[PDB]
Amino acid sequence: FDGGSRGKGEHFPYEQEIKFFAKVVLPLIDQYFKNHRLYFLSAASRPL
Repeated sequence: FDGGSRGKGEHFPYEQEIKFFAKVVLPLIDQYFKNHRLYFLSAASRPL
């Protein structure tokens, strides 16, 4: 869609899918990694 968007195809075929991205995946990433800040930092090396 780097080429589709500047082309004739403005009626975006996958609008629901990219809305799912921009309204679920990004905020779930945000909240997941704010709750589990140091979990992925923790490696049984004494973080957490």
